[PDB]
Amino acid sequence: MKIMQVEKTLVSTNRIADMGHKPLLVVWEKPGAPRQVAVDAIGCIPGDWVLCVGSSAAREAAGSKSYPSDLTIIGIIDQWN
Amino acid sequence: QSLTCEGQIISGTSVDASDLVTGNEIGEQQLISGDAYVGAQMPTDFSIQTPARSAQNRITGPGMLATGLITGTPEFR
Amino acid sequence: ITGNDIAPSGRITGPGMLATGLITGTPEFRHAARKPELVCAPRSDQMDRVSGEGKERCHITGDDWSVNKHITGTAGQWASGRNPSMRGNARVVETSAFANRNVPKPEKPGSKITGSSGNDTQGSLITYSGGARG
Amino acid sequence: GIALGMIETRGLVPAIEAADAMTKAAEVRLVGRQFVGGGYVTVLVRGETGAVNAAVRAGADACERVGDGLVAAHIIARVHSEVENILPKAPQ
Amino acid sequence: GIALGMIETRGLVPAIEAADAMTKAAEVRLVGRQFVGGGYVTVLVRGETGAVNAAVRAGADACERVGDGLVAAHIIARVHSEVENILPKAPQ
Amino acid sequence: GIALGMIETRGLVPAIEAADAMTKAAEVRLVGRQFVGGGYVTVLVRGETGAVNAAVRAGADACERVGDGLVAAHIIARVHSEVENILPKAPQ
Amino acid sequence: GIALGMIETRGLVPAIEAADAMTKAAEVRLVGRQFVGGGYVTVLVRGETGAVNAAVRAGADACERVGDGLVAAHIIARVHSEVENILPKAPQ
Amino acid sequence: GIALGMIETRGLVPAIEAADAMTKAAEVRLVGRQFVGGGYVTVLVRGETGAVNAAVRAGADACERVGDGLVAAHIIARVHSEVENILPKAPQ
Amino acid sequence: GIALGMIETRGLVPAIEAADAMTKAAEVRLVGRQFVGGGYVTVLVRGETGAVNAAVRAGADACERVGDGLVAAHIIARVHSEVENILPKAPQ
Amino acid sequence: GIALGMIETRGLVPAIEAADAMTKAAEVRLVGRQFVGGGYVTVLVRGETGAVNAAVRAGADACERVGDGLVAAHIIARVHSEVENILPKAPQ
Amino acid sequence: GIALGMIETRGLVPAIEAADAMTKAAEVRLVGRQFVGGGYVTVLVRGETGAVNAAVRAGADACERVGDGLVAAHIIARVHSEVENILPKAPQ
Amino acid sequence: GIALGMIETRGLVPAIEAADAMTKAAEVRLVGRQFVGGGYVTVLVRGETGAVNAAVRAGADACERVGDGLVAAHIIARVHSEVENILPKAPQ
Amino acid sequence: GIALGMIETRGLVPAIEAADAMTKAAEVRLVGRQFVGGGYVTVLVRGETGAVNAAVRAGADACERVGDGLVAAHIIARVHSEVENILPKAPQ
Amino acid sequence: GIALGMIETRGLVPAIEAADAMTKAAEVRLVGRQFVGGGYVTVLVRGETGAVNAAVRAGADACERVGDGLVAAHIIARVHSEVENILPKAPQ
Amino acid sequence: GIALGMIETRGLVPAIEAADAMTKAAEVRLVGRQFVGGGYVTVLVRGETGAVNAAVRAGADACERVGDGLVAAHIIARVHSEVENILPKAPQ
Amino acid sequence: GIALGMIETRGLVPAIEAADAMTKAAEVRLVGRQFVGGGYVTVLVRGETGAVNAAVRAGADACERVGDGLVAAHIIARVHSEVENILPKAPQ
Amino acid sequence: GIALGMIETRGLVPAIEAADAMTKAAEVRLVGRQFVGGGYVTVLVRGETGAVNAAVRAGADACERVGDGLVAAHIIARVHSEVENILPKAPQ
Amino acid sequence: GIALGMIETRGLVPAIEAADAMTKAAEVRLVGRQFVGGGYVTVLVRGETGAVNAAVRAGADACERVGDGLVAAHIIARVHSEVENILPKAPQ
Amino acid sequence: GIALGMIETRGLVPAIEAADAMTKAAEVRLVGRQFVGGGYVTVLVRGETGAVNAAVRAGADACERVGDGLVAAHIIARVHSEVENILPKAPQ
Amino acid sequence: GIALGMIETRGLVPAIEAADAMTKAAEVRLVGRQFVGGGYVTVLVRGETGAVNAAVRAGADACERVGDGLVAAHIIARVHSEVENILPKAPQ
Amino acid sequence: GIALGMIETRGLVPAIEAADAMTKAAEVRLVGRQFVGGGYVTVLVRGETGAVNAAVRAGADACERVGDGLVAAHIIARVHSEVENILPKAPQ
Repeated sequence: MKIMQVEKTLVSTNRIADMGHKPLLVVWEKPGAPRQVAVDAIGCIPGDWVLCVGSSAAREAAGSKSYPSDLTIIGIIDQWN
Repeated sequence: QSLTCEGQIISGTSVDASDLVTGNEIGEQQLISGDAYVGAQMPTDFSIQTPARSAQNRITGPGMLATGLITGTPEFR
Repeated sequence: ITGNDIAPSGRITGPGMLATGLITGTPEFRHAARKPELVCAPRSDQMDRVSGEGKERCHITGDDWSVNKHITGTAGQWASGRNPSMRGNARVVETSAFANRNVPKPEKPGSKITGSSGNDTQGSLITYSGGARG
Repeated sequence: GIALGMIETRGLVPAIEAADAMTKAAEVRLVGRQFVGGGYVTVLVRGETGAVNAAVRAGADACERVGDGLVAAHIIARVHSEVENILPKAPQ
Repeated sequence: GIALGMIETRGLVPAIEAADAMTKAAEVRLVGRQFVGGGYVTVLVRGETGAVNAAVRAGADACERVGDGLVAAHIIARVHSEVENILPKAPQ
Repeated sequence: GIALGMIETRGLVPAIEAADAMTKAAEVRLVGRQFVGGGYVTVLVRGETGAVNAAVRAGADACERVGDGLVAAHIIARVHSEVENILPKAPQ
Repeated sequence: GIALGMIETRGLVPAIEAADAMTKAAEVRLVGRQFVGGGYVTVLVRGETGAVNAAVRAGADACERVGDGLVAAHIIARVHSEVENILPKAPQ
Repeated sequence: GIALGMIETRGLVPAIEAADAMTKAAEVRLVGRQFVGGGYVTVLVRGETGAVNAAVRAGADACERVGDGLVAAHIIARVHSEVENILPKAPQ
Repeated sequence: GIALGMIETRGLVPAIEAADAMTKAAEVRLVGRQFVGGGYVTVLVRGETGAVNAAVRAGADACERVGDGLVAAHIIARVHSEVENILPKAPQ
Repeated sequence: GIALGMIETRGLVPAIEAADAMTKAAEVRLVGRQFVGGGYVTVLVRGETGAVNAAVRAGADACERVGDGLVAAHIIARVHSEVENILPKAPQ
Repeated sequence: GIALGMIETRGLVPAIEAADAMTKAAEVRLVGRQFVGGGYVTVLVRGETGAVNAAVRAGADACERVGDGLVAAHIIARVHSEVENILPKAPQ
Repeated sequence: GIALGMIETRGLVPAIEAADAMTKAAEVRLVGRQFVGGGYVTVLVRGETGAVNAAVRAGADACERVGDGLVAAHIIARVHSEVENILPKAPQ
Repeated sequence: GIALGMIETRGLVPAIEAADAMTKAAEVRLVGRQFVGGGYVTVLVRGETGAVNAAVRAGADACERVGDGLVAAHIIARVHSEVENILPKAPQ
Repeated sequence: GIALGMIETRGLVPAIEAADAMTKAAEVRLVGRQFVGGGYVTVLVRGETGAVNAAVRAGADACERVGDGLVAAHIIARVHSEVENILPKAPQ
Repeated sequence: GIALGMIETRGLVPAIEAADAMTKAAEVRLVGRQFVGGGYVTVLVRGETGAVNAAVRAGADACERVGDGLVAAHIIARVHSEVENILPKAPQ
Repeated sequence: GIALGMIETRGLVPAIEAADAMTKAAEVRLVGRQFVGGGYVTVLVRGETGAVNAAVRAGADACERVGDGLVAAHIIARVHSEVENILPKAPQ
Repeated sequence: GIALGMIETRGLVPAIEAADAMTKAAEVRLVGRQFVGGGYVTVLVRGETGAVNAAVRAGADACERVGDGLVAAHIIARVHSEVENILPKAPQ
Repeated sequence: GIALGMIETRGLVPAIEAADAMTKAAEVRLVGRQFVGGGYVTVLVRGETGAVNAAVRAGADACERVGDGLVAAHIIARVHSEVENILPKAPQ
Repeated sequence: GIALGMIETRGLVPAIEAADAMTKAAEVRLVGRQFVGGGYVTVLVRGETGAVNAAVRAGADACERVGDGLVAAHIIARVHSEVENILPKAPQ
Repeated sequence: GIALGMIETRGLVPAIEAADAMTKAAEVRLVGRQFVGGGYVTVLVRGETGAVNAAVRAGADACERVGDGLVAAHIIARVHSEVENILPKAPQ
Repeated sequence: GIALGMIETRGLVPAIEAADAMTKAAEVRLVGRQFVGGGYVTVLVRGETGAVNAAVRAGADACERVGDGLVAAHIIARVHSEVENILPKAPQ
C-alpha cells in the first residue's frame, strides 16, 4: 500500500460493465507524480492523503475478487504529513 | 395448706379467706392479677367495640338521583 | 316528518340521487346515528393496439380520449366496412437474413495447423480463403 | 327565509328541545312559539327549503323521546301569501 | 264571495297545512284562524261557492295525515248576516 | 223576546254551523259565541220563546254529525235578571 | 249573605241552566261566573245560608241532565276572610 | 312562616272548599289561587311548618270528595328565596 | 351560565316542589314558570352545566310522585341564541 | 324556637349531609356540631317543634345511605335549663 | 345533694335524651358531661339520694331505645372524698 | 350560504377531481384546500344547504376511484361561530 | 364555587392521597381536613359543582385501594348558609 | 374555563364535525386546532368542567363514523400550570 | 404505701363505681383516673399491699356488673421508682 | 390550454421523471408540483385536451417503473373557475 | 424535599420501627407522627423522590410484622400546594 | 445505653404491669408512656442492648395475659436521631 | 434540576395526558413540546433525577391507554452541554 | 451541466450517504436536498451526463445498505425547460 | 474535524438519547438535529473520524432499545465540500 493524494474524480461512462459503478479517484504519489487511478471503495474527498492497496488485494478490496481493480483506496490516513 | 398459683405450699400465717371470717370475703375473683396475695380460692383483641371499628374495620350526591327520569345533553361515560 | 320532501328517491333523478353510503352528515345519516395494485396493466401481459402515446395500458381516469363500447363511430365497422377487399391465400416464403438465421450450414472441419498459429478454438468462427476454418 | 318548518309537541320542554335542535342543525330563524292550547306547543322555523328540511328532521328525532313526543313535523317549501298573515313574524 | 269553508284540526301544524292547501288550491281567502282551545285550531276561508268546495276538499285531504289530523271540514254556501258577526271577518 | 237558546258544541266548526242553522231557521238574534275552553264553544241566541224552540231544534239537528258533535241544546224561555250579567248582550 | 253556593258544570250551557235555576229558586245574587279551563265553568251565588242551600239544591237538579253534566255542587255557610279575596265580587 | 301548603284540585269548587278548610284549621295565610289550565286549580297557603301540615290534611280531607277531587297535597317546610318569585305573593 | 334546566309536570303543585328541589339542590337561578295549557306547567333553571344537571336531577326525584308527576326533565347545556327569545328571562 | 333536633351518624360526611338536609328542608338553626369520639358525630338544630320535626326527618333520610349511616335521629321539644349547658350554643 | 347518678350511653343523642329525662324528673343538677372516648358519653347528676334515684330511673327508660342505647345507669348515695376529685364539678 | 361540504381524500389528485365535481355539480364556492398531512387533502366548499348536499354527493362519486380514493364526504348545514375560526374563508 | 365534596377515609394516609387526587383532578379548593375519631378522617373541598364531581370521583378512586379504604365520598351542589359555620372553611 | 376537552381524529373532516358538535353541545371555546402530522387533527376546547364533559361526549359520538373516525377522547378538568404553556389559546 | 391497685373498666360509670368501692373498702388513696381511649377508663389507687388487695377485690366485684364491665384488676405489691414517673401522682 | 393533467406519485424522483416525460411528450406547461405529504408528490400540467391526454399517458408509463410508482394519473378536460384558485398558476 | 412518604400502622410500636427503618435507609426528614385515632399512627417524611421511595420501602418491610402491621405505605412525589397546609411542618 | 424497648398493650393496666416488670428485671429507664388512642398504650424503655432485650422479654410475659393482652414487643438496638423527636425524651 | 425526562406518544391527545400526569405526579417542569412528524409528539420535562424518574413512570401509565399509546419513555440522569441546544429551552 | 441525477431514499442518513457517494464519485453540483414528506429525502445533482451517470450509480450502491434503502436512482440526460422551474437551484 | 456521525431513529426520544451518548462518548460537536418527516429524526455530529467512529457505536447501542428503535447509524470519514451545503451547521 502507499499514501497518495487525491487530485480529481475520474469519470468513464464507457468502462467495462464488470466494474458496475464504484467511485473513481485520480490519485497522486504526490502532486507532480504520475496520475495513477484507484476504485474508491472507502469514500475519499479530493485533496485527501489516501492509502491505496494494489494487485489481487485491490480486487477483493472492492466488491469481488473477479472485480477489475489494480489499485483501490482502502482508507484515508487520519493525520498525514 | 395455702398454695401459690404455681403449686408452692405456703405454710404460715394465712390471709386466705375462711368460713368463720366475714369482712374478708368481698372477692374470690381470679380477676385480680399481678402480685399474688391470696391462694387457690390468651387475651388477643380489643374487648370494647368502638363503632367505627364495628363497621367492617360509590359516590352519593345530587347527581346520583333521577337515574332514568332525566333526558338531555349526554355527559361523558 | 310530513310535507314537502327533499329526501332522495329514484323517480326524481339528479345530483341528490348519487353517492349514498359515501355522503355523511346528511339529515338521513344523522337520523341513523341517533382497486388494481398498479394504475397501469402488466407491461409483458398486454401488447397495446396503438403504441407510444395512445397506449391504453395506463388507466388514465377522468375526461380522457377513450371511447366506451356504447359510444359508436370513427373506429371498427365505421372505418373497416367502408372499402371492399378480399385477402387471397399466397404461398408466404420469406428469403431474408432473419429467415436464413437457421439455414442448414455444412459441417465445419476445424484447423489441424500447429505452431505459432494465433488461432483459438473459441475464435474458429473465422474461415480462411479456401473455406478452411480457423 | 321562506320555507316554514313546524314541529308540534305535547308540552314546552319537548318544544324548546326541538327548537334548540332545529336552529342548531341548519340556517333557520325561530319565527315564534305558539301555545295552541290543550297542551300543544308549536315551534315555527322560516329558512331556505333545504335548511328547513334539515332542521325539522333533526328536531323531529331530537324531541321524539323528550317527555311526551312530537305530534307533527311538517315542512312547507313555500307558504301562500295569505297564509303569512296567520304565521308569527317574530317570537314573543 | 259569501260561502265559508272551515277546517277544525287538532293542533296549529295541521291547521297551517290546511290553510296553505285551501288558499293555494282555490280562489278563497283566509279570513282568519281561531284557536278554539282544548287543542283544536279552525282555519276559515270566505269565497265563492265553487271555490270554497274545492278549497275544503283540498285542505281536508292534505292535513288529515298531518299531526293529530282532521276533526271536521264543512262548507256553508251562505252564512246568515247574524253569523257574520262571530266570524274573523276582516283578515287584517 | 228574552228566551235564551244555547247550543254548546265540541269545537268551533260545529258551533259556527249550529249558529247558521239557528239564525236561518227562526227569527232569533245571535248574541254571542263563547269559548268555554276544553274545546266547548257555546253559541247563544235571544228571541221569542216559540222562535227559540224552533231555532235550537234546527241548530241541534244540523251540528250532530258535522264534527266532534254537540255537547248540549237547552232552551230557557225566561232568564232571571241576575243571569243577565253573565249572558253576552251583543256578539264578537 | 255570607254563605256562598258554587255549582261547577262541564260546559257554559249547563252552567247558565244552573244559574237560572239558582237565582230563581232563592234570593241569592250571582256574584260571579268563572271559566276554570278544560271545559269547567263555575257559578257562585252569595246569600242567606237558607237561601243558598235551597238555591244550590235546585240548581244541581236542573243542570245535572243539561249537557255534559254537573261537576260539583258545594255549599259553604261561612267563608274565611282570607278565602273572600279569591272570590268574585261582581259577575263578568 | 316560610312553609307553603299547596292543594291542587280538578276544578275551582274543590279548591275553594280546600282553601276554606285550610285557612279555617290553621294559622296559614291564603297567598293566592292559580288556574293551572286543563281544569287544575292550585290553592297555596303559607305559614308555620306545623300549621301548614294541619292546614293541608284538613284541606285534603275536605276536598277529597267534593267535585273531581284532590290531585295533589304537598307540604314544603321551607321555600327557597328563588321559588318565592313564582309563588303568588298575596291577594292582599 | 347558559345551560337550561327544564321540568314539565302535570300540574303546578308538582312544578313548585320541582322548582324548590332544583333551586335548593344546586346554584341555578329560577328564570321562569310557564303555564303551557292542558294542565302542563314548566319550571326553567338556567345555570352552569354541572349545576343545571344536578338541579334537574334533584327536581326529578322530589316531584316524580307529587301529584300526577313529571312529564319531562331535560338538560340543554347550550341553547342557541334564537331559542333565548322564546325562553323566559325572569320569573313572573 | 327552643325545640332541639339531634342526628348522630358514623363519620363527618354523613353528618354534613344530615345537617344540610335539616337546614334546607325546614326552618331550624344549626346550633353546633360535636365529635363524640368512636367515629360518632352529632348534629344539633334548635327551632320550633314543627320545624324541628320536619328537619330531623329530612336529615335522617338523607344520611341513612351516606357512609357508615345514621345511629340516632331524636327530637326533644323542651330541654331543661340544666341540659342547655352541655348543648353547643353557637356553631364551631 | 351529694348523691351522684350517672347514665353512660353510646353517643351524645342518647346521652342528651337521658340528661333531659334526668333533669326533668327530679331536682338534680347536671354536674358534667364527659366524653369517655370510643363512643361512650357519661352524664352525671348530683342531688338528694331520692331525687337522684328518681332521675336515673327516668333517664334509663328514656335513652334505652334512643340511638345505640344505654351502656349503664348507676346511683351512689355518697362518694368517697378522694373519688369526688375525679368527678366533674361543673359541666364543661 | 353557510352550509359546509367537505371531501377528504388520500392525495391532491383525488381532491382536485372532487373539487371540480363539487363546484360543477352545484352552486358552491370552494373556500379552501388544506394539506392535513399523512397524505390526506380536505377540499372544503360553502353554500346553501341544498346546494352543498348536491355538490358533496357528486364530488364523492367522482373521486371514489381516483388515486387512493375518498376518506370522508360530510355536510354540516350550520357550523357554530367557534368552528368557523378553523375554516379557511377563501382558497389559495 | 359553593358546592362541597367530601371524602371520608379510615386513616390519614388514604385521606391525604384523596386530598391530593381531589385537588389535582379538578378546580376544587382543599378547605381543610378533619380528624373525626375512630380512624375516620374527612377531606373537604369547595368549588364549582361540575369540578367538584370530577374531583370527588377522582379522589374516591385514588384512595379506594390505599390503606383501609373508603368510608364515604359525597357532593352537595349548594351548602346552606348555616352549614358553612360547621364546615372547615379556613382554607388558609 | 380550565377544563381541556381534546378530541383527536384521523383527518380534518372528522375534526370539523367533532368541533361543530363540541362547540354546539355546551359553552366551550375552540381554543385551537392542531395538525399533529400523520393525518391526525386534534381539536381542543376549554370551558367549565361540566361543559367540557358534555362537549367531549357529543364530539366523540358525532364523528365516530365520519371519515376515518376518533383516535382519542380525553377530558383534563384542571391542567397543571406548567402544561398551560404548551396548550393553544386561540385557533390559528 | 407503695402498692398500686388498678381496675380498668369499659366506661367511666363502671370506673367511678369501682373507684367508690375501692376507696371505701380499704385505706388505699385514689391517685387518679386515666382516660386510655376507645372506652377504657383505668382507676389507680396506692396504699399498703394488704389494703390494695382488699380494695382491688372489692372494686372488681362492685363494678364487674356495672355497664360494659371490667377489662382488668391488678395489684402491684411494689412499684419500681421509674414506674412512679408515669404514675399519676395524685388528683390534687 | 385549459385541460389539467395530474400524475400523483410516491416521492419526488418519480414525480420529476413523470414531469420530464409529460412536458417532453406533448406541448403542455408544468403549472407546478405540490408536496401533498405522506410521501405523495403531484405534478400538474395545463394544456389542450388532446395534448394533456398524451402527456398524462407518457408520464404515467415513465414514472411507473421509476421509484415507488404512480398513485394515479388523471385529466380534467375543463376545470371550473372555482378550482382555478387552488391550482398553482406557475412554479416560478 | 418535596416527595412525601406516609406509613400508617395500627399502634405506635409498629410506627417507631417503621420510622426508624425509614429515616435510617435514606436521607428523609420526618415531618410528623399523627395519632389519627382508633389506634392509627401516621409517620410522614419529606425529601427527594429517590430517597423517599427507598425509605418507605424500608419502613413498610420492617413494620409489616412488628405489632399489628401497616394499614398503608404511600408515596406522593409532589403533593399539590393546597395539600401542604394539612401536612405537618415538624414532629411534636 | 442507646437501645429502645417497646410494649404496646390494649389498656393502661397491662402497660403499667409491663413497665414494672421491665424496670424491675434489668437496668432500663422508662422514658415515658404514650396513649396511642383506640385503647393502645405504649411503654418506651431505654438501656444497654442486652439489658433491653432481657427487660422486654420480662415485660411481655408479665402483661401478656393481664387485662386485654399484648399487641407489640419490639427491641431496637439503636434508633436514629430523627426518631428521638417522636420518642418521649423524659418520663411524664 | 438538570435531568431530562421524555415521553413520545402517537398523537397530541396522549402527549398532553402524559405531560399533565408528569408535572402533577412529581417535581418536573415542561421544558417544551415538539411535533416530531408522522404522528409522534415528544414531551420533555426537566427536574431532579428522582423527580424526572417518578414523573416519567407516572406519565407512562397515564398515556399508555389514552390515544394510540406510548412510543417511548426515557430519563437522562445528566445531559451533555451540546445536546442541550437541541432541547427546548422553555415554552415560556 | 444540464443532466439531473437524483437518488430518493427512505430517511436522511441514507440520502446524505448517497449524496457523499455521488459528489465524491464524479464532478456533479449538489443542487439541492428535498424533504418530500412521509420519510422520503431526495438528493439531486446536476452535471455532465457521463459525470452524472457515474455519480448516481456510485451513490445508489453506497446507500443501498444504509438503513432503509434507496427508493429510486434516476439519471436524466436532458431536462426540459418547464421542468427546470421545479428543480432546486442551490441547496437550502 | 470533518467526519459526519449520523443516527436516524423513529422518534425524537430515541434520537436525543443517541445524541446524548454520541456527544458524551467522544469529542464530537452536535451540528444539528433534522426532522426528516414520517417519524424519522436524524442527529449529526462533526468531529475527527476517530471521535465520530467511537461516538456512533455508543449512540447506536444507547438508542437501539429506546423507543421504536434505530433505522440507521453511518460514519463518513471526509464529507465532500458539496455535501457540506446540505449539512446543518449548528442545531436549530
